[PDB]
Amino acid sequence: SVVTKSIVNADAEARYLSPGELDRIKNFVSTGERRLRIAQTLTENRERIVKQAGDQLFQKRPDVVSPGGNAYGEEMTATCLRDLDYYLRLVTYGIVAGDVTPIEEIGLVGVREMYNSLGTPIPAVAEGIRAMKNVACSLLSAEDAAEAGSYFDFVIGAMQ
Amino acid sequence: SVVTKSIVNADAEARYLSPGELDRIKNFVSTGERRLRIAQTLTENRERIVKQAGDQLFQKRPDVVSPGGNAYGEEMTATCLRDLDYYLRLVTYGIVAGDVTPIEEIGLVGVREMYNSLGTPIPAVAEGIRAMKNVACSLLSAEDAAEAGSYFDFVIGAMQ
Amino acid sequence: SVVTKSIVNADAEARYLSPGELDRIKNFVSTGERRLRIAQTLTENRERIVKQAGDQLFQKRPDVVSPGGNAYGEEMTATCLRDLDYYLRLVTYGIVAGDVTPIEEIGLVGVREMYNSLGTPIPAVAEGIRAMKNVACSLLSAEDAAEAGSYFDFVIGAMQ
Amino acid sequence: SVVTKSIVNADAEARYLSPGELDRIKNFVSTGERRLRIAQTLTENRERIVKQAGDQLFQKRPDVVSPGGNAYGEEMTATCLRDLDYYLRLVTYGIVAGDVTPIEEIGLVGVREMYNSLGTPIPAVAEGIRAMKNVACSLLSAEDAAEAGSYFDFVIGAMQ
Amino acid sequence: SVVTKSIVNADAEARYLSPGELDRIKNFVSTGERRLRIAQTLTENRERIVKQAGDQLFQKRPDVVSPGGNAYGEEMTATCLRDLDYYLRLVTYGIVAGDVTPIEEIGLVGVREMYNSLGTPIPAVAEGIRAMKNVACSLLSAEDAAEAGSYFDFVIGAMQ
Amino acid sequence: RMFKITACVPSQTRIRTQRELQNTYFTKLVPYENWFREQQRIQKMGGKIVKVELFTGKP
Amino acid sequence: MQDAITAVINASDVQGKYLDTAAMEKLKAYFATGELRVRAASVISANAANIVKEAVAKSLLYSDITRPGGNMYTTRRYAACIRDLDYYLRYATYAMLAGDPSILDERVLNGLKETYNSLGVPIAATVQAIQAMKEVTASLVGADAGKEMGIYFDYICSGLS
Amino acid sequence: MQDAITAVINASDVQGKYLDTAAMEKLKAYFATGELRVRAASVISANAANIVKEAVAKSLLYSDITRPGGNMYTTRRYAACIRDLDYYLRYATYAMLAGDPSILDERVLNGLKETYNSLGVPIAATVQAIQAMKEVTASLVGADAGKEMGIYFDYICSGLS
Amino acid sequence: MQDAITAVINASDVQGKYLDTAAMEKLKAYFATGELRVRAASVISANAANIVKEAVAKSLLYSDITRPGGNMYTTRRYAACIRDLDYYLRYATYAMLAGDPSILDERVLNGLKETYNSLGVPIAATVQAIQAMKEVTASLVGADAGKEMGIYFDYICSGLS
Amino acid sequence: MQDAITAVINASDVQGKYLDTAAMEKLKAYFATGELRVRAASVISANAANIVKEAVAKSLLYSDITRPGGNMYTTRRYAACIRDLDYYLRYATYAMLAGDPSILDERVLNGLKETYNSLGVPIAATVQAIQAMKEVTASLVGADAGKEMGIYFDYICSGLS
Amino acid sequence: MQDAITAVINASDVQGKYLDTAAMEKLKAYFATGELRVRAASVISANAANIVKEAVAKSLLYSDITRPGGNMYTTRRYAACIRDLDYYLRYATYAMLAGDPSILDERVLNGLKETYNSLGVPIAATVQAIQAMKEVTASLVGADAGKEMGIYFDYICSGLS
Amino acid sequence: VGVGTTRRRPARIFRMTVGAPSAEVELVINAIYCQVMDV
Ligand SMILES: CCC1=C(C)/C(=C/C2=NC(=C\c3[nH]c(/C=C4\NC(=O)[C@H](C)[C@H]4CC)c(C)c3CCC(=O)O)/C(CCC(=O)O)=C2C)NC1=O
Ligand SMILES: CCC1=C(C)/C(=C/C2=NC(=C\c3[nH]c(/C=C4\NC(=O)[C@H](C)[C@H]4CC)c(C)c3CCC(=O)O)/C(CCC(=O)O)=C2C)NC1=O
Ligand SMILES: CCC1=C(C)/C(=C/C2=NC(=C\c3[nH]c(/C=C4\NC(=O)[C@H](C)[C@H]4CC)c(C)c3CCC(=O)O)/C(CCC(=O)O)=C2C)NC1=O
Ligand SMILES: CCC1=C(C)/C(=C/C2=NC(=C\c3[nH]c(/C=C4\NC(=O)[C@H](C)[C@H]4CC)c(C)c3CCC(=O)O)/C(CCC(=O)O)=C2C)NC1=O
Ligand SMILES: CCC1=C(C)/C(=C/C2=NC(=C\c3[nH]c(/C=C4\NC(=O)[C@H](C)[C@H]4CC)c(C)c3CCC(=O)O)/C(CCC(=O)O)=C2C)NC1=O
Ligand SMILES: CCC1=C(C)/C(=C/C2=NC(=C\c3[nH]c(/C=C4\NC(=O)[C@H](C)[C@H]4CC)c(C)c3CCC(=O)O)/C(CCC(=O)O)=C2C)NC1=O
Ligand SMILES: CCC1=C(C)/C(=C/C2=NC(=C\c3[nH]c(/C=C4\NC(=O)[C@H](C)[C@H]4CC)c(C)c3CCC(=O)O)/C(CCC(=O)O)=C2C)NC1=O
Ligand SMILES: CCC1=C(C)/C(=C/C2=NC(=C\c3[nH]c(/C=C4\NC(=O)[C@H](C)[C@H]4CC)c(C)c3CCC(=O)O)/C(CCC(=O)O)=C2C)NC1=O
Repeated sequence: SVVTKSIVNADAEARYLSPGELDRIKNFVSTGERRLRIAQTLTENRERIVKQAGDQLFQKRPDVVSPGGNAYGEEMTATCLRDLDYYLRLVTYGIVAGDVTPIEEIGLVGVREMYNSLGTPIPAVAEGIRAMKNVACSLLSAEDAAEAGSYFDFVIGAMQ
Repeated sequence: SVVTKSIVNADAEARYLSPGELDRIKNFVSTGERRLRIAQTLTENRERIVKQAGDQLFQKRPDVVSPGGNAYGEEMTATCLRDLDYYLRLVTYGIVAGDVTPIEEIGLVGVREMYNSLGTPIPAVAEGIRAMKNVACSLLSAEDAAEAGSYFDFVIGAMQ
Repeated sequence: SVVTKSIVNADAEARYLSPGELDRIKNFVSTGERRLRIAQTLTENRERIVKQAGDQLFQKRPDVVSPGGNAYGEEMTATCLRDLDYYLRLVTYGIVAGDVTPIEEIGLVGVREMYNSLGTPIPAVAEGIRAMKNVACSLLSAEDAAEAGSYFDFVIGAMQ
Repeated sequence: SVVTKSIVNADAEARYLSPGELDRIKNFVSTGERRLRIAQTLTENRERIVKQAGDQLFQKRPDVVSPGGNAYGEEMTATCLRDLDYYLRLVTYGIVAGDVTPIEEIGLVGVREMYNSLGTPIPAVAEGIRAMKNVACSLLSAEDAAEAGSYFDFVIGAMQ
Repeated sequence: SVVTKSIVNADAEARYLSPGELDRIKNFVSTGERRLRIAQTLTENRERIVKQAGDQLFQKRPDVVSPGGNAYGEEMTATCLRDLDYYLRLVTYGIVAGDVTPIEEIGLVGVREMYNSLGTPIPAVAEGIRAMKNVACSLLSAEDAAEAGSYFDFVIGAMQ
Repeated sequence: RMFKITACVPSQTRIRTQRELQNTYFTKLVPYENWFREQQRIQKMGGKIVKVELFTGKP
Repeated sequence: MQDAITAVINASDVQGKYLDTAAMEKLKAYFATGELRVRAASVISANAANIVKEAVAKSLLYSDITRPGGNMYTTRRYAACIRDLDYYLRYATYAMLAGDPSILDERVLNGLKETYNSLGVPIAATVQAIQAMKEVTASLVGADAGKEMGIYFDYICSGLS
Repeated sequence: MQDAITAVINASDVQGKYLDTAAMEKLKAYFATGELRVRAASVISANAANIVKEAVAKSLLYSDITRPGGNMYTTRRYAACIRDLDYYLRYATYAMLAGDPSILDERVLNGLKETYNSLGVPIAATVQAIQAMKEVTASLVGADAGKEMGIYFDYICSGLS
Repeated sequence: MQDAITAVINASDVQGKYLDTAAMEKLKAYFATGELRVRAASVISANAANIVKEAVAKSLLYSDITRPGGNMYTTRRYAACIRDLDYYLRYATYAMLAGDPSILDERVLNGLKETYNSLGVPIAATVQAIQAMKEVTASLVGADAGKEMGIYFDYICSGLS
Repeated sequence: MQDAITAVINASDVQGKYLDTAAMEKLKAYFATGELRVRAASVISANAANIVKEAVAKSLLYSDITRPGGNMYTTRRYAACIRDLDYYLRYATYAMLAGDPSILDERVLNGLKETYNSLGVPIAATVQAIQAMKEVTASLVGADAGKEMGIYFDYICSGLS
Repeated sequence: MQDAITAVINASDVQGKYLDTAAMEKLKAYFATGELRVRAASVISANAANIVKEAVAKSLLYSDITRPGGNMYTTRRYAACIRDLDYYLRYATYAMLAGDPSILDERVLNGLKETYNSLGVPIAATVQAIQAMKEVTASLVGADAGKEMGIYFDYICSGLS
Repeated sequence: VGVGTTRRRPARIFRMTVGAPSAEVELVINAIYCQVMDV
């Protein structure tokens, strides 16, 4: 959580939580309801969101799904969709958290090494997350899209 | 500033600003006018608050106020009040900034050494800060008093 | 070089090379003529090897030469051939040295960073290196191919 | 072993064995039969070489054999000769291994401290090793003597 | 000086000189007159003590004086005597100063390596120093001999 | 007695993501005994010794 | 470390399922508690030093522990005792805001009992002092805040003993 | 480091006086520009790799620097060049968020010329590359963000000296 | 330090005896099979990445281990898992070149079981992954060399279990 | 670093002869003066804090330097200023006890003027305050001790230079 | 560092060209002289201590430098004088065997002149000692080996310059 | 029984590095004391 990140900084500083840090925690408390509503919308439209994102990503880079590609074949394409779904669930967790702390520990630490080992293309994965961001903006309110887009954007940058 | 602290952490991590950290800066932008209004009120009532808090501090620590204390005589008491006024101005600057780091640079560094060099009592300085907090609560709105009280509480810890 | 690596160990020890280390230097001296002969063959047939290896790499990984691949178009494909030629010449320099250290200093340190930034697939570049090794095996004697294959394989591992 | 020393360096560098290191191992294995033949010849003539070298060392350093020297009396001289015999066996082991590491582990680690504790003269011990080296070079075949000379020279340097 | 060494420790503590340390310095001020008188006697008898110690050292190590030794020949023996006299003068300077550390800094630091370069035996040098110590004890008063013995013991430790 | 020495060492082996300019070019003070090991260590790293100076008054 | 929200997120990740209604209300409970938590944290920081002083006065001051040979009968020993109590208080305030005991387990209560034992400092004396600090803290923070602060401080005391 | 608010605070501290109304107006202007600056920084992070790629290609692709003996003709040098360029972009981006270039000048522009002189890198060629990156960054971010980014990049160009 | 030739030398040193005929024969066998071992080791290093990829595909992937809550569910755990297999292979190939199983016990198997138990890694899953690597390595190395590699791989598995 | 006796010894060592009778006489006179110097030095250490406070009151109190922007008009600046004065006093006390100001010049005065000039602290103003402190310290210590204090203050004047 | 082959490779890399016949001839000269150089280097290693002793005596036998005030007139000073020459000899032997002097210049010569200037030690006196070491090493190793040792010693003399 | 992400995740710590002169320099100073000496 944002509180968790502030606590880590405070523990390093060896000082009680700063007044401004507590103020941001108060803001997180205020925005808990709005963040939960946005996360509920994403979870509700989960299947359609990542389905459209998968079509967009395969259209953008057809060699991911073509013969000789990493996800060539139905089973591997489904596995690629699962990896995207893992990322989508992490983004929903992060939107609830209000901080990048949830995602960073899951899918943003060593992810490049794991993807290189399996053989999947890191740039194509990043584009898939971008396609998800566009779909989410379509399926969410304007300011809801801004916040959700921010969390999505950190995920995309991590892939880079 | 709050931006300065967040950017310092991000620079140490060598990462572009996280989505949550950027949100914290955006919150600072949203509440900047309200923070400035509170700071303007503090500056407007600065003289009256100084007088009232000085009376309360003298009541709390009569020995320092009396001859044979650090504030022995009108001149010594005036110098003590001038130092307290500098503290109050620094508190106003910190409240406007939203981060206590500027106030810490102004007064917290080597505060024990300065008080020991003067010979004056640090606990009495802290009591004066508490009197200022009560006056500020009287002269501020409830939401404003809480934030001002938090900055003043950091000042109390600095006095200790 | 073998002498260079021995010099590094000797520099830390501040001690003369042991009899085994001197024996390693003597072995390199004994096989210097063999290294020069292998380099003569490789340099003489270098251009033909480059063109043959390009054909093999394009067959194995047609995505690179496909539309949307890095080497799409004559100019990009020529750049791919030039990059492969730089790698092959570096391999020749390393073979003459007798150690992979000269090749590692010239390139393959940060090669992942550079090629990934350029946008060409690291696995496809590695496949091209493998094709070059196969062509060298065809065009060289088995004993020379053993050493040349070893240095090639070091390049392949660094690419991985 | 020489391969063992190379493996130690590779493990410290956290890299698989270098192609040059593998070539060193191949050369050592190819020359291993001759190395052990030379070592067996040294072991076969060890006793006679020891006697001749001991006489030469006593001639070069009569004072050590005489009263007022470390090897004062027959018993002290015998203990001196026994230490020399152990060193000779260690030298044979090092020559067989192809690396000075076995000899270094057996002796020359803290050997200066041992000599200082006993009072025996390090320069005289070094001269005795040199006399043994000269006799052994004469005793062995030219190719074997060349390798034996290098190992003995390392021992002489450790003595000095 | 001893006071200087105490001052160095006090500077490392970054505090004024310890009460007991200052008392010790005052005792040294009183002891300076006795140190000066004893040192004057030692300087007066320095040449005679050097000659007697040299004769005793020659008796102890006839082989060193004889051919095949470090002092073999008049020139080598004269250089040996000059080194002994220089060490004796340094010992007198250290005793006068009252600080063993000044003597150690001036000489006897790496003295074993210096003796190794000269080729002379450290034990034989030590025996010569011991003979000088006995002569100095006889020449000086009993109180002076006690301090001279301590300085000689430090020299003996340096020799060993 | 100590020496003020400034040397610059290129970080060729590790292309460090974290800010390393301060390590790349630095000015430090080392004790006279420390200077032997430090100069050898900087030479082992391969960094060029920009300057050697003596803070102590007497050589 | 962990938070209430972070711990629910961890549990959901273990399950492998997107936010459930149960997840929503657990998170919402933390969201509701946030106001109480932050107000109490400000009070705790303001009166932190006074809290330590009150606790030791109520429990260990003017006792044999303070008297010679009582593990607190030196200027250094007394300062160390106050320091360790402040360490526990600060980490406990952190943990109260966080809502989870992971912070206390990870930092506050790691090897502390064994180190205290080998030193010879009384675990029971520390536990009594911690309970006294809990009473003082609950009074200062308020009834609702005192209940939560009690839970976190209870974890520290129980782990120590 | 320093920020815009910190710079106003430093001026007020040097004066020894409470903040003036005109100084407060300057702070209000910073608060007004903060929203656009923050969104621009988020955009910069998302497209950072694309910005680096385009700028590098415009600056030195198919050039003598890439060609043998051009000082960017080693793989290590190529990677190091990208690393230095990315560091320049990132530090300047943080300074753009602050609104004050003092942090960038102190953190990145201290001793950079001497280090580059020892390295042998062409500072002028790097400055041309940085200007090209400024053009690309302005294009991606927009006009309002480009103007501030251009000012920060101009400060970087001054530091190139 | 222990190697095959070095261990023969060390045993002889403990005896103090000059080289025996049996010691010469054992050392000769090491000299004799060094050629096959060396060639296979080079092949292993060249195809090291493919081997660990094949091993996780054959044993550790597409199962509950990599599905949620399986100690590989997160990217950090996955990266550590492939790294652990890579280290296992690297020190195993070191030891295979050396010819002596003692080296792996010195480094790979010193406290490894205790560390894995503490962290919660499945010992059995690691053993089966090692066996899967053994099959892949045998395929690439060939039967004669793979049999030698298999013995030292199996020693690593025995240490784990 | 060099003591007074050590300096005489160093001269004799360079000469290659035993210490001269005149040098011995100088050492004896140094011991005789050192007894009185040591007693006064103990007095100086006891009242060191009071001496520092008196000098600060003489110059720094109610001064433009104390006024904002005066290079001592900060909490950190004030702590540093008092600390620098105290450090100078301690080093001078060591120099007076030794009888040689070489140590103070070697460390305290080694580039201190250059560093202060770079900092912008007024070296001459600090020297004037130090001279006032030296006068007061000399009066308290005594005439003979004031002579030693004068030598230390002369070294301080050189440090101002 | 560099070697003969490595230096040829560096020149070829700057050129960007394939291996040249003239470069092959230069490398062949290095290979042809390598065997004799290796045998000679082994001899230099065996008699390294004796060579250092002989050179030290030649330059400094009852020398004024050894006499008090001569800058080598201490136990520490004499040991340091021996140590520097020994290190120079070892590095020079490695450089002579390698056939390239750049490594010797970088490791030893870089900063040595500045350190010697700060110490005040006589570079010319050290150069005379180095020449004596070159003569003794040439005598022991042989004329052909002395030519290579002479080249390394000439580089050392240039470093003294 | 599924292990959460906190399965030896948090052992790492914040890294303190020197920089331009500021009050944070004493925070770096505090860290040096805090680690080299066991406060
Ligand atoms: C062996 C070293 C050592 C010392 C010295 C020590 C002192 C010490 N002094 C105490 C109290 C105290 N100390 C003072 C001290 C003073 N009040 C004044 O007005 C004066 C200026 C001054 C003394 C001259 C006071 C007032 C208390 C009682 C505090 C209270 O409970 O209100 C206490 C707490 C009560 C207790 O003993 O339980 C301790 C432990 N403890 C130690 O282990
Ligand atoms: C994981 C966090 C953490 C803990 C828990 C910790 C405890 C800790 N307490 C210690 C000692 C100590 N702790 C106390 C504390 C007490 N004295 C009393 O009367 C009370 C019963 C009690 C607490 C109120 C004392 C007296 C010492 C020994 C001080 C000494 O004599 O040197 C020491 C030994 C080093 C020292 O002297 O400070 C440690 C490491 N350190 C840590 O990093
Ligand atoms: C001496 C060591 C060294 C190397 C190797 C090196 C590589 C290198 N590769 C480049 C580009 C490139 N590299 C490739 C590579 C490939 N595309 C593919 O499809 C294939 C899989 C693959 C080669 C077989 C391509 C396509 C470009 C051009 C990118 C572009 O222009 O958009 C460039 C930039 C353009 C230029 O050369 O100016 C460099 C510098 N630089 C060096 O200093
Ligand atoms: C605070 C941020 C920061 C900066 C700016 C910085 C600069 C910097 N650039 C470096 C290297 C380098 N920088 C370049 C750069 C270039 N070569 C070219 O042809 C181009 C014109 C240019 C890039 C635009 C090269 C080639 C090196 C490697 C030099 C070497 O060691 O061989 C190094 C040496 C250490 C290393 O390898 O990283 C530093 C310290 N360091 C920092 O911490
Ligand atoms: C919590 C972090 C985390 C993630 C995300 C994760 C994903 C993940 N993706 C996998 C496979 C895969 N991932 C891809 C990925 C792609 N192929 C494409 O064409 C696209 C460009 C792209 C995705 C959009 C493919 C093709 C495979 C199957 C590989 C194969 O079997 O050939 C595998 C290995 C097979 C398995 O599930 O056992 C894992 C573990 N694991 C994790 O611990
Ligand atoms: C910007 C940060 C900053 C501060 C705050 C500061 C304070 C400061 N306080 C001073 C003295 C003083 N401070 C006090 C303080 C007090 N005496 C009491 O009885 C009370 C309990 C208390 C205040 C309410 C007194 C009495 C003096 C005069 C000392 C004396 O002459 O006896 C002085 C020396 C006189 C002078 O101003 O020249 C300074 C500089 N300096 C700074 O740079
Ligand atoms: C001020 C401190 C200091 C000392 C002590 C010192 C000693 C010193 N002793 C030397 C030689 C020597 N030292 C000895 C010593 C001895 N041989 C024996 O048989 C005896 C057991 C023993 C003396 C009691 C001999 C024989 C030489 C001459 C060796 C030679 O150079 O051939 C030399 C080399 C020749 C020269 O003076 O240039 C030095 C420098 N140097 C110093 O700077
Ligand atoms: C890479 C190899 C290397 C070199 C070359 C080097 C130079 C070097 N020589 C030094 C000292 C020294 N070097 C000498 C050398 C001499 N005095 C003489 O009279 C002779 C003419 C001459 C020898 C031939 C002396 C006397 C010192 C000590 C200086 C002193 O404190 O007086 C020191 C000071 C630290 C120390 O005590 O070692 C360095 C760093 N450091 C190195 O790591």
